[PDB]
Amino acid sequence: AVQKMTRVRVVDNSALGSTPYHRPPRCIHVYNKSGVGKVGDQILLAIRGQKKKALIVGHRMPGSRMTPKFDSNNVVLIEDNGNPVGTRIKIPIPTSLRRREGEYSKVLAIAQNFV
Amino acid sequence: AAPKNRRTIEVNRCRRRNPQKLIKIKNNIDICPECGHLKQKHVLCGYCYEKVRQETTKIRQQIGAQEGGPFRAPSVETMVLYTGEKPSEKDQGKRIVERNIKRPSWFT
Amino acid sequence: VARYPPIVASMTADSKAARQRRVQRWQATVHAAPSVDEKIRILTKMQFK
Amino acid sequence: ISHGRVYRRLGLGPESRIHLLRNLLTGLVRHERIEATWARADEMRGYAEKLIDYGKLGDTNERAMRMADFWLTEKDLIPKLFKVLAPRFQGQNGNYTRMLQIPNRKEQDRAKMAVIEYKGNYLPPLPLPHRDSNLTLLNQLLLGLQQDLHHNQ
Amino acid sequence: RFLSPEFIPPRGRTNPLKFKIERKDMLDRRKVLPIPEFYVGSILRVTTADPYASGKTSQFLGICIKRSGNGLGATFTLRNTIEGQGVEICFELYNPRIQEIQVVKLEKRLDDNLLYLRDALPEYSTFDVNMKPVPQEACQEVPVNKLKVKMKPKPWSKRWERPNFNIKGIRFDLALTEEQMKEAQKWNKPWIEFDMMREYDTSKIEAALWEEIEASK
Amino acid sequence: LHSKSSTWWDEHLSEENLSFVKQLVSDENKTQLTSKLNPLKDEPWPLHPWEPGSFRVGLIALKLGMMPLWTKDGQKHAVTLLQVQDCHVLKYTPKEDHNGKIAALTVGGKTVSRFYKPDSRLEFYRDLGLPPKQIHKIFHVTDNAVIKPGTPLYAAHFRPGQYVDVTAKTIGKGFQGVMKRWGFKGQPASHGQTKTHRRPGAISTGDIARVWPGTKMPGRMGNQNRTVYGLKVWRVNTKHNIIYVNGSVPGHKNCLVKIKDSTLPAYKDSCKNLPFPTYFPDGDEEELPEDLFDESVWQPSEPSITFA
RNA sequence: GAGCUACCUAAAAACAAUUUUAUGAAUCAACUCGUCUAUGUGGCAAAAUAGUGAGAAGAUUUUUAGGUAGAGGUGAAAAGCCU
Ligand SMILES: [Mg+2]
Ligand SMILES: [Mg+2]
Ligand SMILES: [Mg+2]
Ligand SMILES: [Mg+2]
Ligand SMILES: [Mg+2]
Ligand SMILES: [Mg+2]
Ligand SMILES: [Mg+2]
Ligand SMILES: [Mg+2]
Ligand SMILES: [Mg+2]
Ligand SMILES: [Mg+2]
Ligand SMILES: [Mg+2]
Ligand SMILES: [Mg+2]
Ligand SMILES: [Mg+2]
Ligand SMILES: [Mg+2]
Ligand SMILES: [Mg+2]
Ligand SMILES: [Zn+2]
Repeated sequence: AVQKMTRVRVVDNSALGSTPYHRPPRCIHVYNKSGVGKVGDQILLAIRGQKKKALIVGHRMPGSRMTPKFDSNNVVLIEDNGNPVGTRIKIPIPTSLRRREGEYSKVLAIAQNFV
Repeated sequence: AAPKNRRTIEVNRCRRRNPQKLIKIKNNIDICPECGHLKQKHVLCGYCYEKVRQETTKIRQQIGAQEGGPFRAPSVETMVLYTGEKPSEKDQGKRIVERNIKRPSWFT
Repeated sequence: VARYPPIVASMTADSKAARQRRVQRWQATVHAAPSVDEKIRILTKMQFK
Repeated sequence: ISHGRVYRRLGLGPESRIHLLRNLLTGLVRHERIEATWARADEMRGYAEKLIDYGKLGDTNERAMRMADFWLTEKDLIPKLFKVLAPRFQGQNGNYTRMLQIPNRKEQDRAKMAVIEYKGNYLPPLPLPHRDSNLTLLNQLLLGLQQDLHHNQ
Repeated sequence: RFLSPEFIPPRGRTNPLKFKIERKDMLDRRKVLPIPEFYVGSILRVTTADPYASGKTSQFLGICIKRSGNGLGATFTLRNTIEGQGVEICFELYNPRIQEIQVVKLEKRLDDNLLYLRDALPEYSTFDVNMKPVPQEACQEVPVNKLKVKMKPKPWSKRWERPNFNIKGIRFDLALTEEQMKEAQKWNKPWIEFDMMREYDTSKIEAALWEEIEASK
Repeated sequence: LHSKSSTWWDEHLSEENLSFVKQLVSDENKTQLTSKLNPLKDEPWPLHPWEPGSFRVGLIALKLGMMPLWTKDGQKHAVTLLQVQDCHVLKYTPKEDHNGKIAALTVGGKTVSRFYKPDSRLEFYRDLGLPPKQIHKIFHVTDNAVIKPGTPLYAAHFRPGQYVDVTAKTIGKGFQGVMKRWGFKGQPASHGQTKTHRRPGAISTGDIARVWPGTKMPGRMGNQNRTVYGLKVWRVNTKHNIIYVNGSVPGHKNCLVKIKDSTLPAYKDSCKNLPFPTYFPDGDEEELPEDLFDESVWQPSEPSITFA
């Protein structure tokens, strides 16, 4: 459950998410009518003095049975047009992104591993 | 918050004589068959119970003298005998408490 | 093969038997003191009338 | 909202509750008949019944000895539990303790009082409530009804 | 005789009939799908069909860290680390889309709950995905793995050193000073283990169930 | 004393007759219940066909508990188990004598003891020839659907695929504050609040110089009759008379509930394909399977669901 | 009226352990004070309790007896203290 001011991990190969500038990116906004962000929910990110959109692909909060609970809050950086900023994702991504309402096919194309 | 007016005896009499504040009459009081004293149906007769414990204290007092000290409880069953009684074969190997008085009629 | 606990009084209870056991606990410290000075020190450190 | 909870709140806290109950249980085993407040006697009755079950397990059982050691503060009672009380209650599967309400306490707190004992003890019998005899008017009419139903199929 | 935990009824005011109805459905599923014996700490491989995909199943391998639930709702959680990312999935035993449950390695651990593995080093949670099952011996007891894991820096998901958790599978000496172990024991509640009214005896209940399960077979 | 005394059924019974009375009462319960097993052979009231706008009688059931249920699509549904125990029609009031708009039927369930009951209730049941029931409830039933009193009602009355309405008393939570009763926010824990954390704020405005009726205040919560609308029936167990109802039902386990066809507009006329007065096992035109299922439900013992 | 309090005179007392360039040094008890918060608000108390804090070999603290008196006394000045 990502909220405002939560520290999140950029699970991507994009330059902005690299370990330099150790300060973790923090959530500024959750694009939901509730402010709670779950898997598949977009958020606005404070990263390296920039404001960038990100998509939640994993979090530590328990979900419904038969679904993966991760050890970190993961996100992928998204361009304003909606194209992913990074070109590869190596960490496992839950398969539930496929069905839920939204535009997630672009991200799934980038990720080899699904869990 | 403090009272704005003195409360009249007319109002006060209605508060403290309301049926909710009265003592309820009890319908469970009965007379004991053996002793003829009063008791409640669901409660043990206090006169008859008074007899039992005072005999119990006499028995326990005798037990204390025999043991003579703390931490001397037997590892075998106990039995109480009154003057004019002798242990039976089944009574063998059981602590015997001796009472000067005769066997109470109710005690068997 | 039953290991019953020893029949001794409580160490901490408010009773005469319990206090006597606490007395023996203090006295054991004297029996276990190697030097004669410690035995006298333990035996006399508490002042009463 | 204390729905479904099976304990009274007694003493200075949960630990104090156990110790207050433990003291009553220790007295019950020694004397076999104890007076306490009705609520406290009811609280300790369950422990009194379960203690006999641990005694039945046997002298050699390690868990029984540890349980007996904790609950019986006066350690002379532990031999009594395993060698006196448990042998007495071998036939029964339960209901070892008898608890009855005694008239209220005459001590200005007017506490509701009870007497708790183990069955089969050596003390003078309590004045238990004796049901009516079959010779009473109502019983005879019912006895007549019973005979007819049994005899007539 | 290993009785699966779900069959044991929890104490309460519920009617026993509610459990008979649930058991009949549980046993019927066990005929279609065989649910193997396993314990917390054993490594399991579970095959499940994905509704998102079409007729395409998925396999997950991990160590079982918790068993919970009774009746048809029984669940178990198993953990693993994949490309350096820890993942846990909670599985419903009787979910119709579980194709198979395979006990890759049957073993028991010092504790019946291994949620502290989240705070332990990654090695203790990483398991090879393609590892083949190890043989098991019927004429034996279940091997009890007595490994005591090493924990990472003190900030943990829970205060495992605290007496309530009753953890016996952590190397506390390496991670905690003797004073900290002393300071923890202020939470000890020693009277808990000795009060006889908090113990639920299921021996007779477990016994009666065993023949009933066998009788239906 | 020449005064009133309290009595109970056991007061004057001896040990020997104490067991005899219990067996005697238990025996009579069995005889009376068996006598009512065959309604069709006991001068049943005329059977009428279903017509649009009809309302059937409902049942009273006991709340057993909950379990998970799965459908052929793999979705999991929490379901509550409702058991019909000794449900019988007791009293009928014609349209005029109850409410000009519709007639009423009283239905009771859950046989109870006869020892601690008022004589008026015992007299009512003696004429009806039934053992007493724990609860009576009233069902509005159209004239064509009226059923003779004393008729046993069974869980197969309802059928899977049917939506239903359940009403029961909610769990009683006692006296409660505004935070728990009405979801009030309360006050901050820190920053100087003086003995105000869970309190109501301002009751009203000062101008009216009074408190409005209906103002939300601390008070006893729960233990009120509530209804849940539009719960599907997933399956019925004929052997034990268990109805499987979607979702939650008001009340605690082992509590009696009232179950009747849903009054929601979408399910306006569902009685068309259900036993119109009720389901009569006595007729036994075809003996029903032990368990009845809804089509979507994935039955246990079926092959594992593969989304092919 | 200085048995409280302010200052002074005489005769006395107390300061563990641990470090230190050897001291109006450091850490921290006893002891002295009273920072911040909650409680209490006819209270346990006409100024307290519970925590949290400051000093703690010194311009330190404390005991006994004496002294200065209202147009006055005392004051590391708060116009503070003098039952
Ligand atoms: Mg209660
Ligand atoms: Mg946490
Ligand atoms: Mg649900
Ligand atoms: Mg309640
Ligand atoms: Mg709040
Ligand atoms: Mg507050
Ligand atoms: Mg007005
Ligand atoms: Mg002076
Ligand atoms: Mg010093
Ligand atoms: Mg200094
Ligand atoms: Mg300091
Ligand atoms: Mg300093
Ligand atoms: Mg000064
Ligand atoms: Mg100034
Ligand atoms: Mg000024
Ligand atoms: Zn009497």
